[PDB]
Amino acid sequence: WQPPWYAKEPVRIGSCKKQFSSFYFKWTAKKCLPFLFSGCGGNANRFQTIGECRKKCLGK
Repeated sequence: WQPPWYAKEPVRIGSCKKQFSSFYFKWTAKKCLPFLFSGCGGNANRFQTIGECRKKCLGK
């Protein structure tokens, strides 16, 4: 299995100043991992639940 392109982008908290419990694929660990998204300025490697991160980045 190879993950799609967005699951390999670097985690980016972004430019705003709130918090939003999120998950990203740490593609060199092949795990979904929690992180706090700021609310804006992120990238495509972000998911609200861990399942969605597993569905898309692991093919689950």
